[PDB]
Amino acid sequence: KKYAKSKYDFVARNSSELSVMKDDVLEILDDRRQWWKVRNASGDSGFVPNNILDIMRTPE
Amino acid sequence: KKYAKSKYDFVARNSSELSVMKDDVLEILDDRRQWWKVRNASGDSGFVPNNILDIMRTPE
Repeated sequence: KKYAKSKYDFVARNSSELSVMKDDVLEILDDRRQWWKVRNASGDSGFVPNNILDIMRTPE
Repeated sequence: KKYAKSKYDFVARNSSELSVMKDDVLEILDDRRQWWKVRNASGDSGFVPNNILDIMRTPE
């Protein structure tokens, strides 16, 4: 299993965020995958893997 | 304001995840989220920003 040690304190915001403490020892789930906090058209925010998307841009 | 389109679908297993449909346009909260799914020494599970998380590893 994976293990990371919190360097600082982290106050969760939403029920999907885990509030940790400095020196807290966490277990990395989902093979260290990387997620992003997103907001859908509906409004509800959430967590989605960054793996699944392609960025968008508008040349002004 | 950041935006990205979902290349694929993503079914959220639990409740701490955001389900997304193919070709779904999502807004990017912060741009460098890069969140991991971690687990508490209490059993709790959620999302935490990796920049404050130090990977534990065997010495050398």
